[PDB]
Amino acid sequence: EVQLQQSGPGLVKPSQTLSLTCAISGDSVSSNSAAWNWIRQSPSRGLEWLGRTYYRSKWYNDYAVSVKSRITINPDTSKNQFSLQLNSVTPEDTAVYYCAREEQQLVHDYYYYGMDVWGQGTMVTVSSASTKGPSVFPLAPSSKSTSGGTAALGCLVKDYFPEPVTVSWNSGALTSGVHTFPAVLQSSGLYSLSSVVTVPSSSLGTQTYICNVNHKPSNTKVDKRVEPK
Amino acid sequence: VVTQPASVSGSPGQSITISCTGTSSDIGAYNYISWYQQHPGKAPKLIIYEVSNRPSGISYRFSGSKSGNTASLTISGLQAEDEANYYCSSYAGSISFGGGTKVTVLQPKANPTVTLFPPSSEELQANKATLVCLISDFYPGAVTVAWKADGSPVKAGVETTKPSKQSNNKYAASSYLSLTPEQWKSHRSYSCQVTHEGSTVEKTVAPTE
Amino acid sequence: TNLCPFGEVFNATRFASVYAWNRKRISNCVADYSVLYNSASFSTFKCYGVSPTKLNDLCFTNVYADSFVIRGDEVRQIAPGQTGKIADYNYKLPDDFTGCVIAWNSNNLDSKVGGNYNYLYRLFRKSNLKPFERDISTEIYQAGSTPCNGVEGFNCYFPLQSYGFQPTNGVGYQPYRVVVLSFELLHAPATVCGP
Ligand SMILES: *[C@@H]1O[C@H](CO)[C@@H](O)[C@H](O)[C@H]1NC(C)=O
Repeated sequence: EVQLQQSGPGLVKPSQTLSLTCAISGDSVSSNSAAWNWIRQSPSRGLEWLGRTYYRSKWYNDYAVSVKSRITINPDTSKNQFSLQLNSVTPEDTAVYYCAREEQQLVHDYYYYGMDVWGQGTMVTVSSASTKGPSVFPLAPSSKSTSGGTAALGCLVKDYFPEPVTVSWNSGALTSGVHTFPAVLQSSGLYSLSSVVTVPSSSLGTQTYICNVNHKPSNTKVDKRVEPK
Repeated sequence: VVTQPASVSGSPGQSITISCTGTSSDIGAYNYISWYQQHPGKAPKLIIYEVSNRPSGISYRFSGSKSGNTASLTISGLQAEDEANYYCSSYAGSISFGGGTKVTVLQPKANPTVTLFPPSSEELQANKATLVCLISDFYPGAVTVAWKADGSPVKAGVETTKPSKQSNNKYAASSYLSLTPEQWKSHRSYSCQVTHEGSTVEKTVAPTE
Repeated sequence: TNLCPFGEVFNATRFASVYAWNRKRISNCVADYSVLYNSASFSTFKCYGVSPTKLNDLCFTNVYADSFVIRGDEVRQIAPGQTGKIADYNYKLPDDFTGCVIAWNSNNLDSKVGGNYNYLYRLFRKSNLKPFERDISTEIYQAGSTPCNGVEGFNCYFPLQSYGFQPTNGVGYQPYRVVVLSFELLHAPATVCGP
């Protein structure tokens, strides 16, 4: 299994340089048969190729014309990674950025598969506002949240910036009946989000419930115990 | 620049075909055309390479062809898991993606589950009051949320999300009513009202806690 | 002296691909050359720098028999001063060639329904062969401007090409077994002659 571990989400302030790292494992960054690409995606722009770095005896770079003057991709044989740098960012650079491997088949018949393996993507938001961690409030289960022996309980992840937030329950042990709702953009330009698990109300007295809110952009993690009342 | 239709819909069992059209310098230049499938919040996956090649793991329900300056993808036996974005891409030194096609798998109507949470005593001690109205499991993706206090319609302080695709192709939404702790105490009733097709579903909370 | 093993060459069960042509040194023996000329089995029997008649009245330090398989169309290239894929990349005869070229149709033995892919020829090469050279190299041919790095693929081809001989092909496209006799006279005592 070839896997691409990417560089964690955050905020780049305007006019600064964007910098991301893709770490390969299960393949060599200097592969005969590979190329290491960066691709970004925005809801209004779609998938946008940024460029590639490949090693065929010598090292090589292709870039896309819309970024040719602002971009640098940097392989690292030492660490088995390659990096992306984009200068002089503006809100137009807010996007999810992906690293992908372009793979050619060098055995029997040559095949050109394209982007066969993708990193999970890191969201970069370019904004002049500052990162803010969430405040997490318990949405308590109550006999007024039960419908036939089911209880709904939740965490209100309030007033954070930028995105994203990831929410787990009971450190990832509780996954069935979990519903995490996409965030609302408040008129303050801060985000809020709610996450709920449906659980047997008969387990409220025997099972502890904890939502684990991770906000990588602010190196903050909050675990909030949700008790009934 | 490579054109795809924005949106395609279909019923289970039917067959669908996404057009991908460009120029002699993009799609018709070579036969290095690839198609990708993307579910929301996940990375794209190669499902077709070289116009018609299925990578190992992809069902035969996925077919690919090319004619002239139009490559094209086809999904037979449309299953609910086929709801996703789809993109063609073409190699010519540089790499061009098509603008994307959201593929919907038609489903029967479903009415929403609605859950209303009052403000937590923790948020109230921080001089804040948020009512949270959670709407899930409805189809199609369009709802109307109204809020009322002591029976009277309320517009000040409401923020409601666009519907978003769940993993069962149904839709979720959420709506928040912001108040001060005093207004939360100055009324004896607050309600979230969710309308969808015909149905309306209304839930009420009261500050006696 | 004893007789020369022409059967070992002509009646061999499998012949070589033209790119990997076989040579047999005939020496210290006696051999009749007339029967072959009136063998009633040779589609081609050209001789160069020597007589097709009474050739048996002669002598040579060494005789070389070079066997391989090519198409009927290409037999015309097994002659001095010829050009084509075979003459240029596979088997080259010098301008001053002294010997005979004997060819015959082997469709019954060498072609097969669905193709006989054992018979190969060099389709790509950086330069033309010098007379009597032999390239058994299987190095990847760089057709594009960008280098191959020994990896086959796009613009990077395997040099050898198969014939895929089928019996239904035209007579021009059928396999032909070829034996090229070379008569060598050196400034040393002779070894092969016999009337
Ligand atoms: C080849 O074989 C036939 C019999 O199968 C024989 O009559 C003929 O003399 C042989 N040819 C040579 C060149 O020895």
